[PDB]
Amino acid sequence: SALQWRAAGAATVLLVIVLLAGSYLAVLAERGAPGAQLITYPRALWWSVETATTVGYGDLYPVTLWGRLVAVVVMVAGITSFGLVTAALATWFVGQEQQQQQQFVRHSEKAAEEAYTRTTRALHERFDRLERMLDDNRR
Amino acid sequence: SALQWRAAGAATVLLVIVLLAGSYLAVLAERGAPGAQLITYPRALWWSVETATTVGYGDLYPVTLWGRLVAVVVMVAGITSFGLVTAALATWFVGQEQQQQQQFVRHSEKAAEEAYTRTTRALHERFDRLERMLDDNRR
Amino acid sequence: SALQWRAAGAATVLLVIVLLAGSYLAVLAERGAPGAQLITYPRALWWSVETATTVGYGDLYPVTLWGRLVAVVVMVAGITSFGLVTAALATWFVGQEQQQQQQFVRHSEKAAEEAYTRTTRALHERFDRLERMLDDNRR
Amino acid sequence: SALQWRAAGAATVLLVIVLLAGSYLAVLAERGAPGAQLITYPRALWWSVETATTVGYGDLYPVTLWGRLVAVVVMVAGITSFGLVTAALATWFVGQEQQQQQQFVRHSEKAAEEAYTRTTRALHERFDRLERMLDDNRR
Amino acid sequence: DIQMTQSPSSLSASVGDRVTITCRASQDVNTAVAWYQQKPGKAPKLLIYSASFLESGVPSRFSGSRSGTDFTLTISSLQPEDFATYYCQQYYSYSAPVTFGQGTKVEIKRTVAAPSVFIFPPSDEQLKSGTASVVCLLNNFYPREAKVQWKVDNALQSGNSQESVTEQDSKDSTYSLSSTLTLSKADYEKHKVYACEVTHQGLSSPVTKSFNRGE
Amino acid sequence: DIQMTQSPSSLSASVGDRVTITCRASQDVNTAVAWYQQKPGKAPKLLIYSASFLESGVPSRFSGSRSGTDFTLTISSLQPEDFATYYCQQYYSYSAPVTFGQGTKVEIKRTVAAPSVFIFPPSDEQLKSGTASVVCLLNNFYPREAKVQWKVDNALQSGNSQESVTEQDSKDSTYSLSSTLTLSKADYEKHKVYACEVTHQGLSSPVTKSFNRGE
Amino acid sequence: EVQLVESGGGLVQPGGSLRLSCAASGFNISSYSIHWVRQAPGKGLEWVASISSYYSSTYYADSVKGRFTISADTSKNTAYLQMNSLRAEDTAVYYCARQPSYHMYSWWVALDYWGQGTLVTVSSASTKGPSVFPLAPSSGTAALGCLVKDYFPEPVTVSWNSGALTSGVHTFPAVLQSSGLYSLSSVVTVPSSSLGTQTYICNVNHKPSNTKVDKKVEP
Amino acid sequence: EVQLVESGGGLVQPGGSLRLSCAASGFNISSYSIHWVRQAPGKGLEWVASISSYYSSTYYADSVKGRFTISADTSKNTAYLQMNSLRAEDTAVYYCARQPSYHMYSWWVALDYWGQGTLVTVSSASTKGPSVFPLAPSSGTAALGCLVKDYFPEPVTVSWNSGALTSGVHTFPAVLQSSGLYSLSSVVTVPSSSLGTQTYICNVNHKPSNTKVDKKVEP
Repeated sequence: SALQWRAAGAATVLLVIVLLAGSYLAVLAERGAPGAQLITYPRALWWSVETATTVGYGDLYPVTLWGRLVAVVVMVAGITSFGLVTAALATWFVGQEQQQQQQFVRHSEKAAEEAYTRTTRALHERFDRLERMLDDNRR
Repeated sequence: SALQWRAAGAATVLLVIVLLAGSYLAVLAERGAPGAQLITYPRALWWSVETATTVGYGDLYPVTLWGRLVAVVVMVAGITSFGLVTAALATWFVGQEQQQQQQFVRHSEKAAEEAYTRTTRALHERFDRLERMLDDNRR
Repeated sequence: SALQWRAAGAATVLLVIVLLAGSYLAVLAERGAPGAQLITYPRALWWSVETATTVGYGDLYPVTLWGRLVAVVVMVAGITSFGLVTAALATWFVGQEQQQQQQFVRHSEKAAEEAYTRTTRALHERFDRLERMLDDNRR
Repeated sequence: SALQWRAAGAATVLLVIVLLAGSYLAVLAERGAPGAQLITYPRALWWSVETATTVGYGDLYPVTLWGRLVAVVVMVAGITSFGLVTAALATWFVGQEQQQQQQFVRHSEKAAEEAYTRTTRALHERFDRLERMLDDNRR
Repeated sequence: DIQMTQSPSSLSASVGDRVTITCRASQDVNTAVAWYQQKPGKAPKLLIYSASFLESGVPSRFSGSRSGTDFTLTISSLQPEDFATYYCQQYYSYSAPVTFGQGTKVEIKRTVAAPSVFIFPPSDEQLKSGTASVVCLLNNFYPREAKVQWKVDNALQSGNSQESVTEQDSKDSTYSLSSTLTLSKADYEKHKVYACEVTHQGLSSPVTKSFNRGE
Repeated sequence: DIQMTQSPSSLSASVGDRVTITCRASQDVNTAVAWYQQKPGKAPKLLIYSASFLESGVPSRFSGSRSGTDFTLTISSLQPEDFATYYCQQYYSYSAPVTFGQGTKVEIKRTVAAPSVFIFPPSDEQLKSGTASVVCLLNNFYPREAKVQWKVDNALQSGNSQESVTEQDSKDSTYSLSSTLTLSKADYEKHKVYACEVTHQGLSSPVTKSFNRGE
Repeated sequence: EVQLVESGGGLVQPGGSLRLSCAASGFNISSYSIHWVRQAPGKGLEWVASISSYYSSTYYADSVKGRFTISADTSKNTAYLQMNSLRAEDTAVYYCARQPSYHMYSWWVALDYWGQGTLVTVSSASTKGPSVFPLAPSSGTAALGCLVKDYFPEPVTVSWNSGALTSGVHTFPAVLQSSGLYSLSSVVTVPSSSLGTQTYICNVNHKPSNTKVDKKVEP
Repeated sequence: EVQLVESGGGLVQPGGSLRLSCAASGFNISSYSIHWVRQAPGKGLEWVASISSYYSSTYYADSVKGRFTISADTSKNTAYLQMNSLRAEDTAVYYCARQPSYHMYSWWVALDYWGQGTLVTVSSASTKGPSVFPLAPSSGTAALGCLVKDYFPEPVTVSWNSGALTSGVHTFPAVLQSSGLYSLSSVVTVPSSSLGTQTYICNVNHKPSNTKVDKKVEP
């Protein structure tokens, strides 16, 4: 029910669909290419790992045509996860920085509220004065 | 479309100009170098893909002189694309946070200003008052 | 006490626990796998260096099962340390921007408040004035 | 021209000291290791390029001990220059955010200055009214 | 927060008299006191506003005075239609700023009268429900002092009769009392001679009306 | 921005007299008018402050009056040391509180006196520089009305003589006028008979002192 | 032609809510001040709250604080006294009047014009409809009338016949019974020749409970 | 023991700058108001600017606007009238006085105590020692004197022999010439037997020109 966990834990599960489509589609189109060890799915799993984070080792990789287009989709999702996990922690700590800002606004506000209206208190306070000075010195 | 797409979908098409210049100029300058398999353009296309994102596999690469200076230009564009996407997810998330800033300050200010205002009227009432405990009483 | 060096120089030391749990648990589970040069620890130290920053050379890497799950944990910390370093250059670059905010608002506010003030004194001087026209003229 | 180019163009020049201490120290400690082509400096220059950006191809790299600690220093500067080109741009666009902030304050101020002190204009106004109701009606 | 003490609660007097009501304040009002004459039923009417001058449509026989703190409404030549309740209000205070006093009710004092009695037997359809109600009526009399006692077969009844008097009349100035003797049909038939005893300020012989059930 | 009109510029009178100075305002001051007596040389002295009461150290012979707009300082039994200039100021306005009037200068009127004419030829060393200066002197006279005209070879000179009179004396009460006829040596030698014409309130025959250059 | 119009009073169990509306009609409440002055039932005059819509001000009596809320809308032309935690003592005749504000010399008249008021009845007691019984006369001077007897809450009207018998009519003040309902009789003296010649009916309208009742009256 | 002290007046070519200081000494200027009132040279009394340091207020005369700036520091105890574009008419005797502020009844005394004033001389004319010339007499009643005649700025003293010839001495008022310097003669009537018996000298000290001088009246 968290549009935070339904935003973060929903795009990280959609991230797993770029990890299950990368050792699944470019590992099948890699079972008979000149230099194919990305031929099985269980061994070609160390493939989309070095792709996303763009580690790029070299034990597993394609040389095919439609095994490359289903590869540039994997390294794109790696960067997509970086910005996400980057804005999920700049959310917590800045959520504590907007809290220190609440203490800031509540302290600068409660001091512009009670000490200020305190002025109208006396505004009437000097008005009640000549209201007296007049008909306390006349009638 | 929206300049966000003439900013993102316009720098992602300028990205392909760094993908079509990397398997095109360092693949030509790689057709006769001591260890050249980056000879053909269509096969050496998996070259500027492991450069930009800096995956770096190893099945395609140069050993030439002017095939290296036309390669450091590809990995520079890879990061340029990453800060760009990190700048456009802080352009629309902080455009929402912008909807926040505008809705907040305008409410606090218009409210505070009128709080001042009420303190003015406070006076009008008071002046007219005394203005009637005045000449009215005397004449 | 800096809480910026107990946050940055504290997760960069927890980063080393992912550089010491990467050339230590995926190098031990790599001493007898079909194609294992990630065997020795002192030699497989260049492994978790190309994993974190995701450089990814290829002269050191696993092919086992529990040598891969103890590898993906290494490239996660590399990114966890980059966002942290970012958080400590925006801690002292914005602490300067914080010197800005405090000097600006404390200047404009204390200045404006006293501008209100003067207006008030405008009143006092006036009330007192009227008082003198008052009581001190009738008696 | 402030501490932006002495911050950005000052840590990108300190970046070159990690590119010149990376094809210089890990290329000398690579002139006699079992599998050393990172021997020659002019050829082992494509080494610190795939390290920083963490591209990691594999045609150039060490297997030594003191040729690895003088290598992890190179990929560290690679990210440091990324957080730097991150601070240079945020400097530009927030230098325009502090410019729109200049327009914002001058419109918020000039509207709090002239239409405000305008109240004092009337404050005296109603005071001169009774100063006159009293001795215009009494003496 | 100013207070007010009018004076007095009510009074008696004939027409053509001179009536003066005095209401003292708990603090310095200067002259923001006002007078209102309310005729039972309708809303108050404005008489004097600066405690000094009168509304733009008031009888010239209404005068306002002031002793700094004490104000006094005065009616020279009291007419026959000035029979109302009077409220003294102030409007100087800054709890701001109505305050009225305990009002003065000016009723008129005429010659002693005698309660003109009539009795009413319980309606028939009122005995078609569960209870029967006998009811005496004094009609237009004056001193509102009247003691109407009941008697069921010449035996005095207690605590079952409720009384309510009209308000002094605008012309007659006469009070009319009403006595209501209620009893459950059962106990109403359990007897046969319902009488209504009426004593009064102007009654030589206590007028005693009464009826004979069913006949 | 209030204005002030004192009255009059100056006046004449003997000691023991009754002097009254009016002032009139351009607007409503209530009683923020003040009176000051200044004795040539020193600063002003405070006399009356509410236009009504006097400072805490003033001769009882100084009285203040008011006609709403017109104020009038009055000195009954004018003494022999009340010879000064008098300033009427106001402090009601909200410019600031200061505004003074054209002041009144109270000089004393005594018996006519004699005042002698004397002339002085240009000093020799004053002709050793570039200009020569002839100078008439009236010595102790009274009324300050005096018209000293010059004549170079019985021809009237114009606009080259500057006059300056002493202040009335503390004992003699006599005004002393001084005329100064300056002319460049060249034009001073261009003529030979320098005379000083003196007319006056008490001069039968206009005393005419004079001399010939180099005799 | 000025006048005021209170509206909204009604019946409400204790600690309930009510909104009275003082519809104005001769001036702009824009520059005037509206008072709410409630008389208790049969007790003296009491002020509740007031509002000067010209200054942005309001004022409530110390008798009511967190419960009432006089407010006003100038677009339409009415004041509203808002009652919230109605206590059993809040039952009364609610009037509303004006006083000029502090402007020229008009503020010195006091409440210049009041309206007729609405009745507010705060009580847990529920609505009831009693029945009118004929008070038959007997024997030039006859006395006959009606009786509106078990009814709640106040009040009821008693007219004769569409404005037919106006004089000799003494409708008494309602008097509460130990039951919890009000009772009242209206009597009228008429000549003895009209008992068989002229017809006598009493019109009764208890509007709080919705009962309309005419009642012929014979000897 | 109260008193005031003006200081700073001097000589300044037109459109120059000057700062006068009204050093106070008996009260705290904190709760008082300081006036600056300049009398012209030989003309009447004029008010310039004033300052109530208690309220945060100032007031200048309509005679001077963008040019003068009365201000005050309460830490030390002085008021300062600031002159900026001094015109040739700004030459005068500048005094400063007090008046209580608007507080109790004291404000009704107005300029209670003044100081002695400093002289402000605005003129392009430069400073000059006076040259005195002998005014030789001729023929019981003789008239002789001196003539301090091209000198600036004001003023000069003329005594006979250190307070010796005291009576019969009429030192006239300085009178400015079209040149830009002041001139004045001092004459003294003496008996005719003292011309050869008694010696007559005039002592002259211009002080602005740090020069003084005496001259014997040899016939």
